[PDB]
Amino acid sequence: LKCNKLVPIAYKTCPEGKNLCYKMFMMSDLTIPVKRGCIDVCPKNSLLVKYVCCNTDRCN
Repeated sequence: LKCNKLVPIAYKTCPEGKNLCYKMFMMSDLTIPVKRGCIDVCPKNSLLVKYVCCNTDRCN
């Protein structure tokens, strides 16, 4: 699958081991992401940074 980067006008391929797309956020603004990439396994969320994984294409 493919995932978009911080700025959705540019995306890449979910690398070796990574296939799913994930979107991490910060306590600064969980309404808008800080990191955008792919991952193999969905990470846990935190009160500092959020994590949103999707098994879709360019979902992130």
